[PDB]
Amino acid sequence: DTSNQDLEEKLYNSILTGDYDSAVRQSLEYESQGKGSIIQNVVNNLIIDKRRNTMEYCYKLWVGNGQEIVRKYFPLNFRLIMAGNYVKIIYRNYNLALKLGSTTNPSNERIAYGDGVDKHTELVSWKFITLWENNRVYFKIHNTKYNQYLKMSTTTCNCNSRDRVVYGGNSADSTREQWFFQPAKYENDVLFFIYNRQFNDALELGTIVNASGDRKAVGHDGEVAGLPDIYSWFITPF
Repeated sequence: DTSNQDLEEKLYNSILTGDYDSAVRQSLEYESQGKGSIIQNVVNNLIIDKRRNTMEYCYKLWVGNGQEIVRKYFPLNFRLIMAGNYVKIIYRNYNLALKLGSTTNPSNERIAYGDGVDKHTELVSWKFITLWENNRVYFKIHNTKYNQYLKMSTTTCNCNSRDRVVYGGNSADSTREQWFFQPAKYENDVLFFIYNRQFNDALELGTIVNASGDRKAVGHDGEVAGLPDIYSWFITPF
């Protein structure tokens, strides 16, 4: 009886309010009834609205018998993220792939960069590991070559004068070693803003550091969601 439009509204509301168990139940029911278009429409609208809760919805489907729904109705990159596939993480603005540098500091940590050239070797391979906590999905961003996790400094102050350099470290148990994503649609692509769980700073590429055109990776100070052309990332298969 209830129209597909009204069910879309109910589903969107569930997701926005963080009632993921209702969202998953609804989604399974709609797909079983051949009304999967409801899910497609909600995913489209969530992304147009740049809702971070899209990630949670995807995750909860992924672990809640909804893997086929994820495959069918979300862009490919969502499955790459939830399935833990090897990926490249490429900055939209400069088209540079994320890597870690070759030297370690006394804390045994590497500095993160966008590579000026490389889009192919193991140097730019990553995978994501999910963590569900506080009714939210977070990501540990794991570097294949060096077996380290993307992070911000775990020794710096929790204050406005913090170190904003992005590093790689051996573990990912701290909120500073964890990240959350916000999707956005720009031109034909679904891209992601990637934010540090503890600091809320968006992952950004700053100034050029060498002749090959590498750029430093840093945490941005301020809102970025209006500018996916400047501050978002592509996630593509490695």
